[PDB]
Amino acid sequence: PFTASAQPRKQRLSLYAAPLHLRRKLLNAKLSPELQKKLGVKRLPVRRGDTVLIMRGDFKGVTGKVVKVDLKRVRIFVEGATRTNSRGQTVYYPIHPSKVMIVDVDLSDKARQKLIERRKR
Amino acid sequence: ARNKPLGKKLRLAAALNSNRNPPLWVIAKTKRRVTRSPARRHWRRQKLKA
Amino acid sequence: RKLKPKALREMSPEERRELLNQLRAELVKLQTQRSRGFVEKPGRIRQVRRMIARILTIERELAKAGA
Amino acid sequence: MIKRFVITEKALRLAERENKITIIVERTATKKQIADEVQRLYNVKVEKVNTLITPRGEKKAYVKLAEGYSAMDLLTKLGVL
RNA sequence: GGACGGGGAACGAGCCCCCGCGCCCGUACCGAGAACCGACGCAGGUGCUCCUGGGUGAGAAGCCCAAGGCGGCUCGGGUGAC
RNA sequence: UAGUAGCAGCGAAGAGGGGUGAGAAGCCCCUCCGCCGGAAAGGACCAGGGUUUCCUGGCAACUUCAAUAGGCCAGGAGUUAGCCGGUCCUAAGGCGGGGCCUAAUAGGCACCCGCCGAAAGGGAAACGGGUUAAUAUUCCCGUGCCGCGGGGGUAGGUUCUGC
RNA sequence: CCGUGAGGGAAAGCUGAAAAGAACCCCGGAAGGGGGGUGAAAAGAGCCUGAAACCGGGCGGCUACAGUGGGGCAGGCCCGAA
RNA sequence: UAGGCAAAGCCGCCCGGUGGAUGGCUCGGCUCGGGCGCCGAAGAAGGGCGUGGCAAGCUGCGAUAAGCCCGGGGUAGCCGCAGGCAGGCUUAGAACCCGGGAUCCCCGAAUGGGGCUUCCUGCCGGGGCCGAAUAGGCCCCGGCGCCCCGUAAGGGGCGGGAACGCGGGGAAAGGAAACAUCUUAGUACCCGCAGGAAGGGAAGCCAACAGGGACCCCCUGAGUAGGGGCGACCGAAAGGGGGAUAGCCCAAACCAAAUCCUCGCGGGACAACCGUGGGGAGAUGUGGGGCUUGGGCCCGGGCAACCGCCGGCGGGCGGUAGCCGAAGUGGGCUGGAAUGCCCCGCCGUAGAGGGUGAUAGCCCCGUAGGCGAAACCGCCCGUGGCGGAGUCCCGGGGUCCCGGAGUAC
Ligand SMILES: [Mg+2]
Ligand SMILES: [Mg+2]
Ligand SMILES: [Mg+2]
Ligand SMILES: [Mg+2]
Ligand SMILES: [Mg+2]
Ligand SMILES: [Mg+2]
Ligand SMILES: [Mg+2]
Ligand SMILES: [Mg+2]
Ligand SMILES: [Mg+2]
Ligand SMILES: [Mg+2]
Ligand SMILES: [Mg+2]
Ligand SMILES: [Mg+2]
Ligand SMILES: [Mg+2]
Ligand SMILES: [Mg+2]
Ligand SMILES: [Mg+2]
Ligand SMILES: [Mg+2]
Ligand SMILES: [Mg+2]
Ligand SMILES: [Mg+2]
Ligand SMILES: [Mg+2]
Ligand SMILES: [Mg+2]
Ligand SMILES: [Mg+2]
Ligand SMILES: [Mg+2]
Ligand SMILES: [Mg+2]
Ligand SMILES: [Mg+2]
Ligand SMILES: [Mg+2]
Ligand SMILES: [Mg+2]
Ligand SMILES: [Mg+2]
Ligand SMILES: [Mg+2]
Ligand SMILES: [Mg+2]
Ligand SMILES: [Mg+2]
Ligand SMILES: [Mg+2]
Ligand SMILES: [Mg+2]
Repeated sequence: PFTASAQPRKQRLSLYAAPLHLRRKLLNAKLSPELQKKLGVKRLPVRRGDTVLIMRGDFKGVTGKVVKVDLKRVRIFVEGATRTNSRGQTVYYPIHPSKVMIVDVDLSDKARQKLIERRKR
Repeated sequence: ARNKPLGKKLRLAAALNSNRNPPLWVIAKTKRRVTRSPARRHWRRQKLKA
Repeated sequence: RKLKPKALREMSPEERRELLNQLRAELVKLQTQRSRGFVEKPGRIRQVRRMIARILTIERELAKAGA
Repeated sequence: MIKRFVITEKALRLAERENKITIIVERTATKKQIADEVQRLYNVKVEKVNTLITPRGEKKAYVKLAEGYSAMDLLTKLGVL
């Protein structure tokens, strides 16, 4: 459950050895001020189908849909944050979730609504 | 030997099954980090004590 | 889609036996292709094996429940 | 008890010329058990069973079917060919 | 295998015809001047352990030649001083 | 040191022509020349080795040189038994339980009981031909044998014994 | 992995923010080389930095009638931007 | 005469090749502190072999084989190390984590018997197959170890574990400037046997006429007394200060079967126990009584009697997953990219620490702080059920009986 130790070696070992259900917590991204008043929560784990605004990096200011989430890498792919390889294919830049802000929420999942009510309280 | 006991033969079978390098797709999957196997041996050089 | 443990429990023993026989035959055919180097659906052998394990698990539970 | 069929060049030649199917079975299976299993599963008659253990530790059985059943037809029916 | 004894049944053979069953493990290849041991594809050791045609000959000696194998005791060429 | 020593000595060695190939003294085919022939060499085979076997492909490394070769590398394949061996028996000997000994044991063993101990001793029964890239007394064809059990016939028996 | 065995036993970490892991053209039998690309940087998968010994090339000084290294003085050639 | 002018060779710098130092990094080590603490015939630990679509090793797993089922947590992704090619699984709730189950090859205490090959093989009982057969043969499943306890049914021991604990056997090297007594050392090591701790523990004590008051461990007494080729060297105890605190039973006197165990049936919180019947133990004494504030024995008085067995029900707390948790991603600059610089804000019970494209209180995880469990486990509290021969408290009387043997010596 992520160590309580203050030692950097144990903090990092917790991060790299975290099982999948803990790695989900690293997907949290801040909600936009508009969504914060509508939903009443400040953060949600990024989900495929959400729409995020990128706040840092080369694609800063680009808004797009999340197309894929990698729990192992703790990275997300966002429409628009792309480039082409030498063979002409379109590839996605892996963006850390702490660098994006969620501007539209995908709420078609009933299980996701339970998380919102828990944090709204 | 021509006349083998089965127990010895099955230990020889295990060594025969394990004597091979990692597949080429393993080399690709690990970015060339895994290229050798400790079970790789040559019948003339590394002797089993079977 | 794939047969869930709930649906397997509602089956009569005869249907479970017949399903088990089909899977073991399918596994024999698939392992033959694997030895020949080419498998039509490379992800299928794993699901057949776990399905067989599922049926055998429910079989043991149902016997124990009456025991 | 049957793990798979053998469909090599030698095995297919023995199917056509000698009415034999070649199978890999569990290493502890005996000729009696192999003959019973083949008859029960495939509804054929077994004339005799020859067995060997391969250098990779697997038991292989050359199973000769009686003179009313076709080894080639059985392999086709099973869809292993 | 035979004989010498004891007990039992009413059937019944070592002869002729006919029927059935025979599990399990080994089985490739080298077996050595490169597949064994000697750190080696090592002139050693293990195993020449067992077998071998014709001529000459006392000879399973040497020499020459079969059957059969080899030119892989895994550098090549030139020169023709010491 | 140094592009130096060694890659000689132990009684065989190559050559011509053709093919393959980017490339050939060296790989493949023929011809010529040689060595072994009671064998550093042909036939068989135990232990040991353990896939080195066979097929296809290959040449970064490996082979005292080269290589298109390979016991090397990659991919695939291959070992079929009532009668061949083990298995059975005991040998010299050994192990276990009991018992006796021991501070004690995983240490000892005269005793009792059991078992193990030979792929060269004893010991049931298979030979010839053909087949595969690679197995062959194992597969296939033909002709048999052994053990155990059964059916029929026969001799014989049915108080008593065959001639 | 070594020893029959009791036992004994190494070496070996690091692309990049992201594979964007090098398209395409020419040469080579091939490993590969040249051109041209990616990246802030080749950091090029033999991947951070990349010292010395050592070897190659360039440059400065010497070099076949003169016996070697170190120090001082005087001089020649060469460098002397910060 | 010197220069153009140069062989092989020498020195220095630059570039390149080789090499892998240095520097930075760190999911590794080490030391210290705290916790927690046994597993195995219900077949362990350890080992062999197998197991993935492409899979050699490691890791996991066991023919149901990187896995099967149920529940809780966790929601949208997943298919270990391990960044590839495929194909799938998953919103009918997966992956993942926690609890409980299932499966669990061969060898292994290994336990039918063997075992020169982790494999082979016997008998009995049941089942299947080949077969004309009910013969014969083959195969599958179960039982079959030794030594013991028990009337029997039944039950026990065996093997493992990093160190620690208890009993026994038991050196030398070295030191003494040689060396033998001695020391090293009751050490190394060996053999046996336990527990989560072990061992010790309740005065035939210590003291000195003043008094302590079971035991173990820590500090001291103390390198004191004492032992010793009185050499090297070895070495207490009582007492004092602390940690912690706890006291009882068997036998016997006296009574004499009033006793215990097991099974069937009825009752009884799934128990103890009660009623009844059978079996076993028991006069070579079960049981009652008794334990220095000695007891037995006799008389009287009193309940605050005393002593023991069961662990059901309710409640609480804790452990084994988790959930919530403040405050900038503000303007400009540099930059591939800011967490940096300049300017402006804000939180703080939170400025422990980590991550994020360079250095972040306010981007994210977290932190201060708060909450939480279907299931399993542990601790505490309240309540409940039951048994005994008054065994309990106080006084008097006793002068009779008991008070541990190859022991003390
Ligand atoms: Mg060798
Ligand atoms: Mg066989
Ligand atoms: Mg052969
Ligand atoms: Mg040689
Ligand atoms: Mg000839
Ligand atoms: Mg020469
Ligand atoms: Mg020379
Ligand atoms: Mg000669
Ligand atoms: Mg030659
Ligand atoms: Mg000759
Ligand atoms: Mg001769
Ligand atoms: Mg020979
Ligand atoms: Mg070959
Ligand atoms: Mg070949
Ligand atoms: Mg090979
Ligand atoms: Mg024997
Ligand atoms: Mg052959
Ligand atoms: Mg570098
Ligand atoms: Mg200057
Ligand atoms: Mg020069
Ligand atoms: Mg295990
Ligand atoms: Mg056994
Ligand atoms: Mg023990
Ligand atoms: Mg010392
Ligand atoms: Mg001394
Ligand atoms: Mg001395
Ligand atoms: Mg204690
Ligand atoms: Mg104790
Ligand atoms: Mg002492
Ligand atoms: Mg009594
Ligand atoms: Mg939170
Ligand atoms: Mg926060």
